[PDB]
Amino acid sequence: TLTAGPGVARPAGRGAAAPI
Amino acid sequence: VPYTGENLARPSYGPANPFKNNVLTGHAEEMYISEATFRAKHR
Amino acid sequence: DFPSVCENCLPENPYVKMLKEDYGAECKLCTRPFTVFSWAGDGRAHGRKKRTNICLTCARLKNACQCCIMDLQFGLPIVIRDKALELIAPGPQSEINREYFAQNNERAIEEGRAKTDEKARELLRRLANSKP
Amino acid sequence: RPARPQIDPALVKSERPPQTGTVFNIWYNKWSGGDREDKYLSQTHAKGRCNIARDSGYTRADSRPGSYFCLYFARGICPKGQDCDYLHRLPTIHDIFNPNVDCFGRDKFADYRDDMGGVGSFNRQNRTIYVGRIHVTDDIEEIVARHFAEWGQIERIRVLNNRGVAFITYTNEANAQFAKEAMAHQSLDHNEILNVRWATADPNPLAQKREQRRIEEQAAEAIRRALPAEFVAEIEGKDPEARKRRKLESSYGLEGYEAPDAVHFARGPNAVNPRG
Amino acid sequence: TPRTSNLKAPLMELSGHTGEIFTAKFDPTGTLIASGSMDRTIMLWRVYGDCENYGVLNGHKAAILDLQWSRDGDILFSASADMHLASWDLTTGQRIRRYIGHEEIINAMDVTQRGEELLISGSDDGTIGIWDPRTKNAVDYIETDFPITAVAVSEAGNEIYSGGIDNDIKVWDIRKKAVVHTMLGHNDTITTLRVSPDGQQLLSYAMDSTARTWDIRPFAPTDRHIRTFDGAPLGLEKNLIRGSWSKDGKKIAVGAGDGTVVIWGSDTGKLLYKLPGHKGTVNCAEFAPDGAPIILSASSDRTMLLGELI
Amino acid sequence: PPYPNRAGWRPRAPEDFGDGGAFPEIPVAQYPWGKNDSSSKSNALVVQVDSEGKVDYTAIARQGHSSDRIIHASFKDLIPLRQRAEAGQIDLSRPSKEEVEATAERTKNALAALVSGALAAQKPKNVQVNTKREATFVKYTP
Amino acid sequence: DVHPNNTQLWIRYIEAELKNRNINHARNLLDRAVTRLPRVSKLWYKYVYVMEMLGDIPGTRQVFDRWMKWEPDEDAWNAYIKLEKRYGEYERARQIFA
Amino acid sequence: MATDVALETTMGTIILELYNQHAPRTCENFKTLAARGYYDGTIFHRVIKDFMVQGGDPTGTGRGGRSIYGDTFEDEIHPGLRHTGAGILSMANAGPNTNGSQFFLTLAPTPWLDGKHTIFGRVKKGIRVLQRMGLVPTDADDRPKTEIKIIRAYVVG
Amino acid sequence: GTLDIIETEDGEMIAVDKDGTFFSTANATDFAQHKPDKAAVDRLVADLRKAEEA
Ligand SMILES: [Zn+2]
Ligand SMILES: [Zn+2]
Repeated sequence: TLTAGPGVARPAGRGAAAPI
Repeated sequence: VPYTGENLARPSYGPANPFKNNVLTGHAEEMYISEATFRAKHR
Repeated sequence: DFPSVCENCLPENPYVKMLKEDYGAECKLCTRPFTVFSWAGDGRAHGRKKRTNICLTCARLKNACQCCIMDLQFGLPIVIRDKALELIAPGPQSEINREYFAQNNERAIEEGRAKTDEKARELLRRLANSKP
Repeated sequence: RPARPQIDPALVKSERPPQTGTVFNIWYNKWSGGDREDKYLSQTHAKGRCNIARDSGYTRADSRPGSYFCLYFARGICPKGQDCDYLHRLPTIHDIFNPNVDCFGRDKFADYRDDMGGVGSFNRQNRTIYVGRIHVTDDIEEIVARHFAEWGQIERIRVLNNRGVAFITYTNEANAQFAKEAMAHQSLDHNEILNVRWATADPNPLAQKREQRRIEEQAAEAIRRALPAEFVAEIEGKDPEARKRRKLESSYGLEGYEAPDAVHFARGPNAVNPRG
Repeated sequence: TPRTSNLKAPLMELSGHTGEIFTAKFDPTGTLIASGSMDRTIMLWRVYGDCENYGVLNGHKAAILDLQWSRDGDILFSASADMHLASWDLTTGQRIRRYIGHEEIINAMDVTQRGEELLISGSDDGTIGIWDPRTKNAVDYIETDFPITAVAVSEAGNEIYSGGIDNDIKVWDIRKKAVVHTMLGHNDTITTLRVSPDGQQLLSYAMDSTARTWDIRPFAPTDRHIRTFDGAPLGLEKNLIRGSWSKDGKKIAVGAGDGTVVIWGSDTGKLLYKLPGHKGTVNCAEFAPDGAPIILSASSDRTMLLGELI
Repeated sequence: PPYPNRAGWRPRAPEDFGDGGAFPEIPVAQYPWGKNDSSSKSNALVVQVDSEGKVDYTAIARQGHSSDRIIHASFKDLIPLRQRAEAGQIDLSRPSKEEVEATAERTKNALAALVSGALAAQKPKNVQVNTKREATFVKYTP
Repeated sequence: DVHPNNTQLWIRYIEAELKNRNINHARNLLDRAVTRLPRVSKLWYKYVYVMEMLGDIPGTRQVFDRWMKWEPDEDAWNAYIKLEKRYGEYERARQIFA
Repeated sequence: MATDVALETTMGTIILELYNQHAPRTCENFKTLAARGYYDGTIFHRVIKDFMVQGGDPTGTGRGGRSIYGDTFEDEIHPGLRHTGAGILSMANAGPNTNGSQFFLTLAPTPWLDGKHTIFGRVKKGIRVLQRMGLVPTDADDRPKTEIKIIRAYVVG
Repeated sequence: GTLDIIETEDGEMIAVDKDGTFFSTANATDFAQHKPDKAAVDRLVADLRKAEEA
């Protein structure tokens, strides 16, 4: 009886590189 | 991915200009923190 | 979606509580309704809630803080700046011309299309060798 | 000393104005009906005069820095005194306020009115007030001088007795507004109602030149505070030591170079300068 | 080399939590994802294919702060700040039972992957509870004098890896109910202790922004400390950052408070990756247990980033 | 003066530079073409240069426009595409199903936002109160 | 703004700024005019005539070069050739015939 | 003696002299990278008017750069060589002893790079081309908005 | 530096244009800086007044 929740999956990008 | 760690760990060559924010006064980016942490530091 | 407010105005605490109201007030310069950002103060003696007073278009064109309306570089009242450093931006101030100019500037900035210290140095050169 | 209440609370309340009309408009709170020309010529004497010597004193706002002054103290009508939330004292030359607000904690408009009165404007730095409706006598200068040295720190006191109108130029925004709202419909020695408005700019070329010179010296003061003193001296070009320091520093070898101002007088994170 | 895996996109952003995510774990066959979050909810996703949220588990009365899978991947194990443990069934989406006996907030727990089934809960009253996943009562509990924020089960199934605010990893024995020995050396509050897959190294990140790898092997010198990796500063919040190992035990992935997940090489201490993509602190950084280059980073942006390591 | 003997001899004119390029082994203020000392903020457009190294007068046609705007400003834009000397092989094919679907999703998102705003305009909810007020935290580095 | 492609309005604004010796203003106007309306011969003629009356023969040559870039009618090439024959660079006029 | 190289570009051609007996390491590196076709088809990734034109990255982003002596090598600052004026070559290095392959062709006298940036070359033929390279429209990152490409770079004889 | 003076084998001065920007100010930035003469400005202005008067 596993009901389907409100989650969604969207491909995205990891954004700008960060300095160390 | 833009490689792994080699191009993240190096400086851009050349000297800078002898001569990027978004707000006029400074830089502001959105963030998510717990409201309890904010309340603790505010108090 | 964030005010351009100098550290003179943002009260004391690095952790600040700020309220936002869409169309909360009219701009004091261009008289068009804008988003008001009102914060708290360094004292619970008069709950004035020091707020923004000019819109981000008028904040950006005249380059001044939204709350206190003085310059971001030098900290001058904006007429002192535009009269001593001279030129830069006169800005219309009439009835319909005011909102016309603001409307066109916002329309340009939204559609993508678009040396203060140099004139400060030139001001220093006009004043250093001056004589009444 | 503690601040003294000026009027007992029994006199002041929220009363309806005089019935100058047939029906009271309760939205606009104005007496509609009747003539409209009679209201335009209906000035009245004030209901009290403040004196700083016998009435100023400590209040809750005096212990609070960054507060605002009491407008109802300036008119001499604040009826509580020590327990008023705003300052009860004359502003100094150090009581500097932001251009958005006047000294009384009221919003400050972008242009003046038709009758050049009210709060003020942040589109023109105005330290000069018009004081008209002065009964013509021979000693107008003396009485104006004493009654305006009462209210602060003056720089110019132009008076024109032939028709009896005065221009008073203070030194501060706060003192100018305090003198404006303190003498609003206040009495002179003669039983008259004064007309203390803001003053339109004088067409006298000298006054325009010196107000301009005040604008550039204020800008220069802020710039010299913002810039390093080394930069100010090295640009100023009056000390021969400053000139030869400028040559040697903006040489970097290569005799006869004299680096551009955009590079020599450049402030940045890395920069090429002593910085600071 | 664009993409070498079985995901339908090089990055996927799993969203749908209305509150901060604190943990996220993989099914030990690398096929199912469970994320528990402060909106008191466990969201259950697929990792391969279109990746639908197939399930939601409700029943905790407060914030969820851990969950492990079973041997097969049929029973979930949730610790929550309502002072409770819970065992959940994934055939029906219901709850099997709740485990009661702690008096303060529960920060850690561990299931024995092989050996005999035990749940190991560290809780802020100062207790380490050993539970059997068939009876709600505690089989045993070990008393300390400090809160416990980190817990791991040994390979041999009798040693317990506690980490408290007393700044040192403690290895206890279940039978004698006493500490065997303490690997000290950390300066701040311990957050994660994850054993190496082969079973000879222990990862440990603490509030001092340093992640150290220690020895597990019975033959070791006095100082069992192998290495002190650095390069993942901790942010404003004092969250319990959860690191993990790769399948081959070569890569160390720990989240950081700037939204970036930092991967070092466990062999030498070289920063392999510093992957951005999050706004708030990254709470749970995990590898795929199957050995694929899949990495997951669940952060308190209410989000999870499922990405690749090419 | 060829290599490597220019010591003592200082160039005084751009013809003394050969064809140009300042000599690095003579310490002196060298300018291979001329002096740009100070221009008093001359408000003219900066004369830029096109791809082949010539003056570009399309900077008057493109003024007041964004950089991604298509503006025909030269005679080359009047030539039929086959007869231009740039290329001869052009793919006159519609976008593939993936990128048509991506455009559909982006346009549908934007138009759905405008639909929602318009539906709030044409019939607003009776109360304009949103009591489910969530905070928004902003990291501000001035 | 209301009438962008009107040649009479363009010429009126150029001549109104030429009668008051605003030469730099009027040359900006003429560049904008022959940018907006590249196939109107009157604006190009006015720009070459203004440049020749100001004494800048290299300016007249550069304006004619831009016009010849635009491939105009026969009268424009003829005018350019008559210019170079007036000033005597016959080899330049030969190149223009080429 | 001086050795000549030929940077053929879209906006013109440049013929450069390089000093073998002043800075042998860097100029010999320039020969070896020019003769192999490493600069062929590259992009002048940074142009800043009145200052500098930097280029040499095969990716054209100012990050990488390969020399035949590994990845990096040392610096040679001869006191006789300076940053006298326009049209002078330099190694665009990160810090001390960080010379790679992207080079630095200056546009103005900048005598503050001495002691940090080595000097190894100068331009013979093509200097109005360098003026035009300084006059190209840029972005806020000061990459050229057009395509400045180094098609060819050969030793003249 | 724009014009180069050469002496040929016949023995005469020949000026060779390194650029092509001698006779025309196109492909030359200096066209932005030219100032027309006051006499020519007066001549053009007076011609405009004559056309207006006619
Ligand atoms: Zn405005
Ligand atoms: Zn402010």
